[PDB]
Amino acid sequence: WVERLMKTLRDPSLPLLELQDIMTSVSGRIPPNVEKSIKKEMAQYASNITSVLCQFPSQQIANILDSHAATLNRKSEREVFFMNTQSIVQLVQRYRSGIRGHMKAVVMDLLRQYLRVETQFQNGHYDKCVFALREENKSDMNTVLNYIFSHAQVTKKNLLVTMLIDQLCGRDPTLTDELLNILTELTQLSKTTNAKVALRARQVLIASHLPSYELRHNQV
Amino acid sequence: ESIFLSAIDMYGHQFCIENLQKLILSETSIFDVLPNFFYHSNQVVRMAALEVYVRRAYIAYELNSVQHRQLKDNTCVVEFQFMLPTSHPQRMGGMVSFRTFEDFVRIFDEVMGCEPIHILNVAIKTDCDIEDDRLAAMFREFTQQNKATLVDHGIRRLTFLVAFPKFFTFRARDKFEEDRIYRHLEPALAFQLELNRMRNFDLTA
Repeated sequence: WVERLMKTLRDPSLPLLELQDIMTSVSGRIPPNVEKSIKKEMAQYASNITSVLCQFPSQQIANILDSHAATLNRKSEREVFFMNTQSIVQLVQRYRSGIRGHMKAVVMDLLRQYLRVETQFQNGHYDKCVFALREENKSDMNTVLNYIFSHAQVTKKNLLVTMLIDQLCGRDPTLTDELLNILTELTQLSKTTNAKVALRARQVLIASHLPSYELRHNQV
Repeated sequence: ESIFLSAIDMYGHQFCIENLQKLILSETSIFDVLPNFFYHSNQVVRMAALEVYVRRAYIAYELNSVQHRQLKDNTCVVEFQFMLPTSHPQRMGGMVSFRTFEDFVRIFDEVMGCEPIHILNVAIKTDCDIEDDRLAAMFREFTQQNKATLVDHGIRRLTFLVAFPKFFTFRARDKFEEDRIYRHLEPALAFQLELNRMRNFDLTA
């Protein structure tokens, strides 16, 4: 599942299919101007699949949609346009940073789901965490049970997290100001059961500051 | 060479892209270096070359689509779709590289699978002895026999780029496969010579 997610997210034709699915389900209620612009942009991107100097034109679709919005046509041209284009807005928002940025952001979201669980089992014993969750979630005991149930299988979660980190910050020695925060929080899991996910994370924090052999080879 | 070989380890680091953009959008000639990127070690730089050179050459053309294809060999081809805004009122083309002679003639009909609007260009690694007659005869021997450029879909001109670069343009459609006038000229930069101005003359190069 992880390898297929990785290869799918790296395949440039994925947001093309998402675009086709959102647009084919909405044939009307869209101005022909933005629809034709989107069609031309996606046709170009489709004609330039698997080629250098090619990226998904999320910004151009955002540009034409925001331009038609800036015109702001009133009386059923405003509301219909602003409502029946939200799917394409979400599509460009997901791929605002390209297929590679979306790929990294998905794994970041999975790691954020991990932290969402495990950050409640630090800073206290088991009973302290459970009591604090009951006090925080008085109106529903299902949330606390979900927390405990997720924490039960933390070893399998750790294995999947290691597999995720292997593909997020591997052969790409660079880290942005978002991955670094997730990795920082993940390394502060002092509880020994999560040590596996902390240790590997520290490797990334030290691994992406090394030469790639290209600088030395080329210069020398 | 550094820009071309450094982007091949992993492309999409947001600095090799701008470097290729600088190479395409710069006024300085880089055609004395580009044809030598056959592989040099890597076999991916082929595409990186084939997409830059054309981009560098086709400056008067509105280029709307570039695509990278590969045959089940060590033969990568790049296809282009472009047009002229206000001249001769849609064109297409493609470029491929080969090694020393034979991969060109061997899979010629396959690499062709990208009004005669198609423009086909080819580069071959013969890095020795600038000799117009020998290379011209070598290429003409094949063009005089293989007429796929006319009967497949219709290809206006076939450009033979010898790797400093020597360009031999041929038209195996109606006329004898030879061009002494546009020899050593890039066919997309043939406009940047003011040579079509000699309309009332029979020219001798």
